[PDB]
Amino acid sequence: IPKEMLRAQTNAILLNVLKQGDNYVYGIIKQVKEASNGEMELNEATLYTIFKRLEKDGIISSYWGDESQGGRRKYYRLTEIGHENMRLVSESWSRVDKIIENLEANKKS
Amino acid sequence: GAEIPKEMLRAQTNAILLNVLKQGDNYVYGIIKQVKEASNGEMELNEATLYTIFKRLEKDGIISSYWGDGRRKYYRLTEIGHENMRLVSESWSRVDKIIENLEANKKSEA
Ligand SMILES: [Cu+2]
Repeated sequence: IPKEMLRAQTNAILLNVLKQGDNYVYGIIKQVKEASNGEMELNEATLYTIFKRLEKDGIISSYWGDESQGGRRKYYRLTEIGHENMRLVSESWSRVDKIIENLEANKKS
Repeated sequence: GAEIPKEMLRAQTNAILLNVLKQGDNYVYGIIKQVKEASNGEMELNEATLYTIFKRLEKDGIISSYWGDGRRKYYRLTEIGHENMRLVSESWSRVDKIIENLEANKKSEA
């Protein structure tokens, strides 16, 4: 596997996590670890790079709030633009799946 | 804005092209025609773009090329290419279950 497909898959995952509601970097990593039965351990540095780009693109926004130990935490939200990006990304992967399915079928024929 | 980033599209193009070669050795004009048909005309691949992609995949040992029986130049997935496609498809299925599990845990919390 090359960086690009892993990175593409991570991006798809992060958008689907943020779709569910506001979140923070360490909480996202925890949830993805749990949803992967412990196998996918995303690195916070990867999220920082991704979230920087998405914030610039207008796909996510952020705000500050409290956290439990008494400090301050940056929270992230999928914007309206970001919800459309999420839909297009999901649509695009489904179109790619269909192209390959059709390739395999036109072959058998 | 909201449109699909070019990095993700490049990943989708590579995935399509490697699946075309997994299905059988092929030449550039034939790959373009088959992808055009399989996408019902919505994906017309550019020959120069394929050469960029094929140059890197050959450098990485994922594909190779050879002459057919004007001879056409055929491209083939290498033995390493076939393995890397097995790995790629495995993660694809795993990512989909992870998203399903995230969705499923979301519904439970509600
Ligand atoms: Cu998916």
